[PDB]
Amino acid sequence: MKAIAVKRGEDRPVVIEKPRPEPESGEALVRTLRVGVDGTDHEVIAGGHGGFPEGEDHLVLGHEAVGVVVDPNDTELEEGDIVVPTVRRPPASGTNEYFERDQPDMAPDGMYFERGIVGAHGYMSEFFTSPEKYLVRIPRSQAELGFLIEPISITEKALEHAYASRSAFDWDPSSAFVLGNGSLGLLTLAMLKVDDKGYENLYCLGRRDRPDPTIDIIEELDATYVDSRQTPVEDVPDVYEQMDFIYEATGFPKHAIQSVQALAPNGVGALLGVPSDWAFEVDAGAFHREMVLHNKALVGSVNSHVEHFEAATVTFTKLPKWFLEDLVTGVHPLSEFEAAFDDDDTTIKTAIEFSTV
Amino acid sequence: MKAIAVKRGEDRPVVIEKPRPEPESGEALVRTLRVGVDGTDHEVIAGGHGGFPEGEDHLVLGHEAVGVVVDPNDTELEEGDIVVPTVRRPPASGTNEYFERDQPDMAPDGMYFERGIVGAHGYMSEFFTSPEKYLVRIPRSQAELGFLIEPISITEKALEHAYASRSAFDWDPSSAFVLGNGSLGLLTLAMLKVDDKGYENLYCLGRRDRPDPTIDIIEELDATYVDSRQTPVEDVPDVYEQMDFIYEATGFPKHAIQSVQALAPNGVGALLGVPSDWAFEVDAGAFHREMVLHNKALVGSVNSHVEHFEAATVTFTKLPKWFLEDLVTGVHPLSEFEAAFDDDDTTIKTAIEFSTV
Ligand SMILES: NC(=O)c1ccc[n+]([C@@H]2O[C@H](COP(=O)([O-])OP(=O)(O)OC[C@H]3O[C@@H](n4cnc5c(N)ncnc54)[C@H](OP(=O)(O)O)[C@@H]3O)[C@@H](O)[C@H]2O)c1
Ligand SMILES: NC(=O)c1ccc[n+]([C@@H]2O[C@H](COP(=O)([O-])OP(=O)(O)OC[C@H]3O[C@@H](n4cnc5c(N)ncnc54)[C@H](OP(=O)(O)O)[C@@H]3O)[C@@H](O)[C@H]2O)c1
Ligand SMILES: OC[C@H]1O[C@@H](O)[C@H](O)[C@@H](O)[C@@H]1O
Ligand SMILES: OC[C@H]1O[C@@H](O)[C@H](O)[C@@H](O)[C@@H]1O
Ligand SMILES: [Zn+2]
Ligand SMILES: [Zn+2]
Repeated sequence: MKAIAVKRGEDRPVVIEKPRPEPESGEALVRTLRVGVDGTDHEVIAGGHGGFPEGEDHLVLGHEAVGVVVDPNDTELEEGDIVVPTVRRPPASGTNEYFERDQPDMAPDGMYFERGIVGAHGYMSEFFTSPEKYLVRIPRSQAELGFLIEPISITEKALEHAYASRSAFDWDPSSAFVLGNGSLGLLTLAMLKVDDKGYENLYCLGRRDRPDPTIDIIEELDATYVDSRQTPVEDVPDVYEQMDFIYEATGFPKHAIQSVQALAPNGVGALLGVPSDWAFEVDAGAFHREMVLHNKALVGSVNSHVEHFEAATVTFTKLPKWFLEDLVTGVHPLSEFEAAFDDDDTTIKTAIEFSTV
Repeated sequence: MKAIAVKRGEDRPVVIEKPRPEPESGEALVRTLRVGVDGTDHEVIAGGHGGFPEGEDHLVLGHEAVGVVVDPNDTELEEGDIVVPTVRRPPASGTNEYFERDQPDMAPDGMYFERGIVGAHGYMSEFFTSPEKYLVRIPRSQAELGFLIEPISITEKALEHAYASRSAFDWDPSSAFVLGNGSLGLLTLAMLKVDDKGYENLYCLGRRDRPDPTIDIIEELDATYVDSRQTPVEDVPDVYEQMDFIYEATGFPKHAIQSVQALAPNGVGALLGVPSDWAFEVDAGAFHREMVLHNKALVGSVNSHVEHFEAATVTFTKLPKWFLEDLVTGVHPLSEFEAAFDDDDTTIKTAIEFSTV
């Protein structure tokens, strides 16, 4: 079968050939339909995040996948089921308490692999296998955009933890601010529009000149576009308003620290970005004082698990159809796979199509 | 009646004379027994925190109080009830949603007064009044050390919020690290020893040379004393271990930021300190990366309310008797009130006695 991989020392994705895998007991064989590309994938290709499997000269890319079950083997899945795989798997040493208690998304560094990212091959191959417990059935009509279930699930987890942090008092937020206008930030903005908490005012930070299709999406959702070159995060309360909820999806470490100044009293910031190294002079006193005197919280979140994927299938149905059309700028057949890895301003969410249902 | 106050421009507490107050409808008259002194009081005297009541030349000090009801007026309290007052009261403008929903501890800057601290006279007077809703009845046998109920309640709130932040997954901590060896830090250390979460290893940060009575208390509780001059917070995981729970009670802003490096994966830091201004160069990337990739949280907390005071009466009963004896280094009659404001290394928790039951 064909697969899309990065090779050691090499800089770009290439096609390689590999044998079709065979499922072990408890595993199904899945034929890949479509696999998305996100900012983490680009960082993996560049060497900034993740790592190769032990003793392999390559890493098959891709972690946002949807496929169709072609051999259920000895599992309770059925032929033709549409499934989305979870990303984390036990490391070489074997299972541990995080996997045993069904919370691998909470496992620390060195106690997991992530398929397509660290220590294990991803899903950009014509076929893959996985244990049934890590395959989430989704409605058949979500198959075409089913690679979106994974990134939606990321936000489902982050919101669960951020909201838990505010559960000891009566918190009623009215404003939310998403930092970043990438595919995660834009998806999250749309999710916040339909969130049960009832946000009245939505804002999204970016650094683009008009005309720009990410700006168009933000404004079409009735949110306010904030240009960080004009209005830095710490200045936002003066120009706009204090934000009850902040979701950081830039990977820029200054935003992690400055978010505390933009937060309203009793607010929470959720941090999702995978950051680069960075040092600067911070007013630590201002950070400290705001956290304490105004009962603020900062919560970091990574990965997600089955319950979050399930929740994502419900959230998907609530998202506007125009939005899903505008977000996905290109779905490319395997013959033109290279195009999926373009990263210009007019490219938002891309995917590669391996096959159709 | 006599009261202990700081005067505008003046630098030390002095005795002043004031009329005995008369309770309005819904208020009781309370005869003060004992009033504690903490680090926040010292900061109030020095001008670093809080502020005077509008149009007054002085501020009566004291926020940690216990008293006996001498006139229940038209309330459901009884003559001779032992009560501890809460600290926050509505501002000049009147009630707001935080007071109406019974969560004044969540009110932001400018939407509350704190008695003895900001905008309203405290409890270091022979008598005071308060609304019944802000008077918490405590067991009569806790009267002598009843000024401890307030600081215990601070920690009851902080733990409620810190633990809420970890409630979306199965969190089982084994190690806790208290930053600071003041009266709040030491009380919190003892509370963590008896906490239901079942901490196995306790640690406390200070910067004292032996012999020192705070070090003795830490070790007598079977905790490990960590000298910040030898082992800074960020280095603690290398020398000792990563900490599941951190409680910051130093008011030093470097600790607010560096705590993230000492936290174990999935851990939380609670921030309580009232900080001074401070700026330094931080590895923001390291802060950001640890928060996200290891699902960490930071929660700030201030003040407390009735439910936390109630909980404190239960926690009080569980604290070792030797500990309460060693913590309270001096209870001073009003005739020697000045001694309560000494701040040498051998002075831990002090109080002033106005009367006895
Ligand atoms: N925690 C998790 O489980 C998890 C899951 C998925 C993704 N992630 C991470 O989350 C982040 C977002 O993912 P993504 O796929 O949306 O990545 P992305 O496509 O790279 O989006 C990041 C966006 O942030 C913008 N940005 C960067 N610095 C900015 C600044 N200073 N001011 C305003 N905007 C700025 C960028 O704008 P420009 O294009 O103009 O530079 C870019 O569009 C990445 O760090 C990714 O690795 C984490
Ligand atoms: N959030 C709230 O609702 C609330 C409630 C009560 C108190 N507070 C605040 O919480 C803090 C603690 O209260 P407290 O009454 O215990 O105050 P405290 O008596 O001043 O205790 C602070 C302790 O921290 C130690 N410390 C300062 N810097 C240190 C460092 N770099 N390394 C190691 N130890 C250091 C000090 O040691 P040394 O004596 O050796 O200098 C001191 O013993 C204060 O900031 C206070 O204002 C807040
Ligand atoms: O590698 C950190 C994170 O990167 C994201 O793009 C993936 O969606 C997550 O599953 C993963 O945990
Ligand atoms: O002023 C901030 C805090 O200082 C503390 O000492 C008091 O115990 C709290 O009631 C108060 O909210
Ligand atoms: Zn991703
Ligand atoms: Zn206090």
